[PDB]
Amino acid sequence: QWIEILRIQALCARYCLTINTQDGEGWAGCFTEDGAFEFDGWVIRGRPALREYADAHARVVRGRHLTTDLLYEVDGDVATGRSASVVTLATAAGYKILGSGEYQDRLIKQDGQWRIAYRRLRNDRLVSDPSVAVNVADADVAAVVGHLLAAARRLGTQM
Amino acid sequence: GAMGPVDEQWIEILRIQALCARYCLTINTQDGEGWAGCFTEDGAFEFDGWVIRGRPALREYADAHARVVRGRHLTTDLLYEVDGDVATGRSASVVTLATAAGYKILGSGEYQDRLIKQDGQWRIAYRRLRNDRLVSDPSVAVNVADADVAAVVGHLLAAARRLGTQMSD
Amino acid sequence: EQWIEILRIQALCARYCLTINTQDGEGWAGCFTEDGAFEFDGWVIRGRPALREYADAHARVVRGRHLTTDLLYEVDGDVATGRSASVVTLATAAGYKILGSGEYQDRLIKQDGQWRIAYRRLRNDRLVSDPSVAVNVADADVAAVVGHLLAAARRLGTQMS
Repeated sequence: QWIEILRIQALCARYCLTINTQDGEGWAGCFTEDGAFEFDGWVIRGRPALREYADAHARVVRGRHLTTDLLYEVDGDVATGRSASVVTLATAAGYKILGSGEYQDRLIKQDGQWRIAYRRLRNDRLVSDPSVAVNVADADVAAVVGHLLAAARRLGTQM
Repeated sequence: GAMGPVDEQWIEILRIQALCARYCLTINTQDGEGWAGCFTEDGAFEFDGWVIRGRPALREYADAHARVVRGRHLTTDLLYEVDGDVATGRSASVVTLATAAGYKILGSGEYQDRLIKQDGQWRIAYRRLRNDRLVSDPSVAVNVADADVAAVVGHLLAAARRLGTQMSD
Repeated sequence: EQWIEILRIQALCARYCLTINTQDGEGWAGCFTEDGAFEFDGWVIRGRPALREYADAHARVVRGRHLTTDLLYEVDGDVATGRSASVVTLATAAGYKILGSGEYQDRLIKQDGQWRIAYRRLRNDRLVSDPSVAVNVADADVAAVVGHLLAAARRLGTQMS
């Protein structure tokens, strides 16, 4: 059980290190063949689309994905859990916070290896206006947010 | 091997990591009951010279926090010494805040913890947050520097003043 | 077992951040091997004496947090190579800001039952639109401190090949 927790930590680390090094093949490889990444409600399903998403991401983003606060429950070859996500971005005005939120994950151990079946990212909203996109409020950041959202719209479907 | 004494200490460390994660994930989803449940029944949280003691006051603090904050508490760099059913350690705290101007850093500092294991579960007996200050003017609270940020800081310090008591040192 | 080594490496990474962030330069240099090195911004600082001096210079001008997360290490006996994410906050008169965002690229060695850093390179994240730009000096509040850190590196280290 403890070893599985360390394996899941390693998976989360590889998810960040692959996307942050523009390794879209490796990023998609963190998911099951038919796995999904959901953000801002758009569900991007399957390695082919996931790889396209990472490629689009690579064109417009440099920064760090930080995954911390990992809390997973494992039963046999399935696990679910949550973790905190903070994403930085390199801008001409310095390093800014592109994203802050929570991953909600369903993981599957298939033939020896943990992979992401479903990862939902929920980004934090204003307490007083859960309609406002906080990630577009700063202008440097806003253009990048636009590109990522556009990629999700071209590659996913909204539920 | 096998499992040796220090190996057992590492399994306790993973358990403590999970407690730290729970602490963050509960407050960040406005689960004040879950948050207070990370502490012992007479556990305390200290920040800025104020100590909030006991689950009921801790629950009220979380509820006050929920009214004014959306953001993430990140806890990283965990380093704990386990001695049977007690542990002491430190970890890094960075706290983000969703603002009308974008995501900002609300807080940065260190947790200094005293933990107790009861009924097979680790909980926080005492957690002290020390926030990072200006090297040049350590009197200044750095949280109050940005105006969005500063209002949230004021609300949290007010909750602490209503729910806690001032430290003796 | 490989997994206990990973936890030990995690604790070394934690110690690195907690020492520097509490102005414990001896402690910080003690995370490295005796002739271990730290590389950043094209400068390499080598050996505990110089690393201690670096940490002391750092303490004079920085208050903030080094976060290390996303740790991924390959352990082969008493050596390991790996990567982790670095985000560094800084207390400024305009609030907390991000001083650094990048990747640590590490070569670790285990001796006397303890892992230490033989070589750590910090590679900060670059602008996609212009890799020549030093993003850590784009914000004036942050650049002020970077300048002091680079002065210490210039005094204590050697430029890379």
